[PDB]
Amino acid sequence: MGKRYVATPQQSQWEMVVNTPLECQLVHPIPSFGDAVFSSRANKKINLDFELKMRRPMGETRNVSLISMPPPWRPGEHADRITNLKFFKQFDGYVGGQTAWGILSELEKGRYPTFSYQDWQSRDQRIEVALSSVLFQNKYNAFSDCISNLLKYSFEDIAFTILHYERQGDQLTKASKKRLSQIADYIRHNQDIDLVLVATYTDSTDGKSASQSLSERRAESLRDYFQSLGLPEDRIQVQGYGKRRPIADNGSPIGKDKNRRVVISLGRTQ
Amino acid sequence: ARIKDVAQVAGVRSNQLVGYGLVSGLPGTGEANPFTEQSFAAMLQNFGIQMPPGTKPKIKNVAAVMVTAELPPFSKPGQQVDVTVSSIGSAKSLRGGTLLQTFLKGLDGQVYAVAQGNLVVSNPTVGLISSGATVEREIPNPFGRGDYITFNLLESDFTTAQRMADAVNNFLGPQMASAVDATSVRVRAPRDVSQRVAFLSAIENLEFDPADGAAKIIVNSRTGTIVVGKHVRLKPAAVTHGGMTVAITLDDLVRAVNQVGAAPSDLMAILQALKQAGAIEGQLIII
Amino acid sequence: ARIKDVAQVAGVRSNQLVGYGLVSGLPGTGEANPFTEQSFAAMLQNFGIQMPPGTKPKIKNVAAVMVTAELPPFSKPGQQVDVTVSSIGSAKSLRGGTLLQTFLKGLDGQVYAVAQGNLVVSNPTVGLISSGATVEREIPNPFGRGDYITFNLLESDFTTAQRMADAVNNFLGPQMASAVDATSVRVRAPRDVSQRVAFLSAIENLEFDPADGAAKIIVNSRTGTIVVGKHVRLKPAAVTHGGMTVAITLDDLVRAVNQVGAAPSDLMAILQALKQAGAIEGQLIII
Amino acid sequence: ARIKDVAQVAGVRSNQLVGYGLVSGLPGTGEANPFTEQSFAAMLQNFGIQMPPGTKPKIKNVAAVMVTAELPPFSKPGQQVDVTVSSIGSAKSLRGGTLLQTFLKGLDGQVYAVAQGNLVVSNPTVGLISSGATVEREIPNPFGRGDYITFNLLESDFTTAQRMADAVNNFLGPQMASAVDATSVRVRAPRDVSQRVAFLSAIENLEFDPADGAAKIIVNSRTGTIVVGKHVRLKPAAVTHGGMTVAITLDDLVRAVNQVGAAPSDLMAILQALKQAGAIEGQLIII
Repeated sequence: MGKRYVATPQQSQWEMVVNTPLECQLVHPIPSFGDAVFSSRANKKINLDFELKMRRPMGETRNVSLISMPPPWRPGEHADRITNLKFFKQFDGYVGGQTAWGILSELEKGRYPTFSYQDWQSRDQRIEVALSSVLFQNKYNAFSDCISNLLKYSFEDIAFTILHYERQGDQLTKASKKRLSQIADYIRHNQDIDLVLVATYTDSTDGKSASQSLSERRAESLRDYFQSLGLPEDRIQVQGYGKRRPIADNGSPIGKDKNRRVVISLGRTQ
Repeated sequence: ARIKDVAQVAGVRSNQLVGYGLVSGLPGTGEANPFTEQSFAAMLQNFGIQMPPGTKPKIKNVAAVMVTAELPPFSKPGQQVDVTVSSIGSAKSLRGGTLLQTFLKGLDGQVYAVAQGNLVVSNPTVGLISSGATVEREIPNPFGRGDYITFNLLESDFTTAQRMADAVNNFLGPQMASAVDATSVRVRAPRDVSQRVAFLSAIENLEFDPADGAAKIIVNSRTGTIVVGKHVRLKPAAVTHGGMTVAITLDDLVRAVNQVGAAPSDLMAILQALKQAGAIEGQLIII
Repeated sequence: ARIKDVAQVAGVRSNQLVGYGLVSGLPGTGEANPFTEQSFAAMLQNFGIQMPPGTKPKIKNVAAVMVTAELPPFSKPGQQVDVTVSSIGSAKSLRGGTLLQTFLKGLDGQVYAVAQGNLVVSNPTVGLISSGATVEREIPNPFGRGDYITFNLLESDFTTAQRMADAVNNFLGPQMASAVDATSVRVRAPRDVSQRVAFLSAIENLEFDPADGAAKIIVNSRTGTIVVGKHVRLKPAAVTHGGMTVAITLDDLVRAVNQVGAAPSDLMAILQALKQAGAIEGQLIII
Repeated sequence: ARIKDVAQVAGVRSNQLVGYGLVSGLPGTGEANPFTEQSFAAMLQNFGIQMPPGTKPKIKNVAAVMVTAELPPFSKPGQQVDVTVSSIGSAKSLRGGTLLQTFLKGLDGQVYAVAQGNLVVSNPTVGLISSGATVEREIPNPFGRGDYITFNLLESDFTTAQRMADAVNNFLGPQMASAVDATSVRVRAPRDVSQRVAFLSAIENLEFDPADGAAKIIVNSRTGTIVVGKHVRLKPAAVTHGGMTVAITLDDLVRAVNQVGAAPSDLMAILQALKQAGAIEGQLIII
């Protein structure tokens, strides 16, 4: 007959593979076919990716039909046509946007999301791939909890940061300390960040030697802080530019406060 | 506890078969009862030997017995089940006997099995045969009908029924199982019989915690054992038995029993007084 | 104390089934009573063996018994319940016997179970079977009817009834449970049977403190034990028993009993004198 | 466990043959029963010796017996099967006897085997012959019919039925075997009888793990042995038997039995109290 790939109730299992404030990964192994992976990542926007990863790669680009088929143990219920996708050659199947959340929802109701398409490896015959809802509820609760505990900013949002200092003292302002805490959280949870560039520089109020001394003291304090997060010393770079290179009109009270600033630039190895 | 350990599927039942037969090959420990001789004569007529009327067989190695078998659910023709053989006349022992061909009848009067074999007795008048009865007929089953299957709890309880319903819903999905009373839980099942067996295989292995149940005190009035269940509480009181006074589970009451000579079975009468005074938070059951 | 420990749901009742049967396979400890022989002959006729009239079976391994089973609430066909087997003739022992097919009738005269199995006796004339009776019929229940469920207290008390009402109201909300007398508490329940089981599951596990109850003194006139409950107060008096005088719970009175020889059961008569003099603040109950 | 170890092929059955015969060559341990003498006289008439009517043979080396044989499936004419020979008269011993020609009849009244040979007795009234019966007729079989073969589980279970279905599907391919109930599994088979035997040879040797089954406690009420299966759980309770109190598998209960004198068979009555209190998660079966 036809080839249907689904996990029987004795085989169906869901796992939370990545559970960190930077990524969530819920994986359902489809026996004899591959994996179904839901991934959510720390970001400012709602994002979910569903990837149907196949052991044998996609032979050709095919139109795929996504249906919400009821399980066998639900007589009298009809199937809902969800949508039509396109699975591309030598790529994992991808569903994103509202449809991935809809797949999760149809699994929450106890149904089977079924992808139907003509398989190139199977003499161009129609095959079905279903996601089992058996043992889904607890892992969906864990997935929702992890999504709740996701950072509301990505690497793009913090990779470049400019912080400001108070008029009198060596401490950062309140907002600058908050942004530094955000940077520290992202760094402490991300192991792929390799480079930190720190460029402190100050206002023209003090003398040139005094400006350089203040800038270097601030740079060394920030370098020690970045060391405290766990990065090795060979990765952090710190430089104090004193009162040179002003970005704002020195002399205005606001301009001097602008120039009293530090640049922090992160660099990752994805 | 697995669902299959604490519940049974509705419509999947056993049936009881009963029949009359003779046990031969006894070392002179048979009967002389009129019905034994009558049955023996009829059996001999079935083989071509017909004694003249009024002839006394003088048999001593034959005993009349009652044969009982329980037919398991989904029993198919050709299978073998155990039979219990019990003497109904005056035979001293059935040890070493052989059960002759006996037809086992159901509650509707039809024959469903035939029993033979060798008796294994320890009571020397009751023996068992491990494959005595061969099933010859099938009993229809409502298992494959309908859009649901039903689990009947061995120990009826509202909380156990609801917890088993939650166990199925968590495993499969919402609105899948429902408790209809303290005993039954209905689970929606596939229409195909092969898929229903595969479905029931996954469901019957689910684990859940049965409820503790109502607090009870079970007293065996003829053996003397007193089983006090969990959640039984005895209110404090001054109990004077014999000549000594004690103040208040059984441990204190057993010591009060041991104070005087009395007897370990005198505790059964102390509980009844506590029950009358309202000093028991539970049910006192006498079996 | 949980609600399920100290109360029962109204309409969720047990039923009692009774029947007559024969126990076979006894080691020569059967009967010769006329009714036993008559029943044995009828049973043999049911299998095709009919003795001539006036024939004495001379059976010694068969005893006539009375079989009793209690049908738990929500009992479904196919379930098994315990049966108590008691001899009614003159059999010396039922040990090692086998109960033959007996039909258990309800109070309306209809058959609701069939009992067989092996007897387990310790009194050698009373035995029990753990799954003797198989339920064959259902008894309808008013549990799912109406807009409320009712809890019946095992120990009737106005304060316990009101405290259980408060326990439900605190858990769920105002105007949810009400005590209608010293025994019954009415709780509003869902109309759906599945939701009512889920609702009753949460309610029957609620904890509350039952009231102490009226102060009572329970005296077992045949065993001699005296159980003095809480809140019993004895007014001071000069009690002269035998030759010694004592002044006034039981501890002082037991010492007065021990002063003279007398007997530990002479205390039962001292209490009656105190009751007549109005020196007891409670109820003196004799069981 | 191999499939052939835990299952049987549907339609491949045994048949039971029964017959009446005489055993000669006994050292003076024969019978004098009227039917023995009647059969002996008829046998002698079959050889040309006819005694005048009313002549008493005064035989002492001949005993009347009942001969039983089980006909294995696919039994062909010329094969030999075992026979069990049991005395039905009053012979003291069958040791050293010789079974004379006896015809073994099926359930339809036709002769399918003839039994002779030498008896091997240990009970001196029951003996066995290793090749007593020679098969003379064939019984037709439905094995080669249809488009599938069916396996009947010796121990019925939904999980064992489904696991055996998966074992065949993994070995051969998808949609090959299906479980139709808790006992039967249907496997598609070739139409040719020779290919079906070759096919069944590969399938019956498949290995799979039978399920544990429902948790049960088996009590032999007449021997005293108590077999507690896997997955049986006893809920904690305070058990007072005799004069000592114990708290809760059998190991603790056996120690409580050994505390008092009592008897090792008093444990059978402790379990029944635990069953009544709902402290057993399983089935208490009495055999």
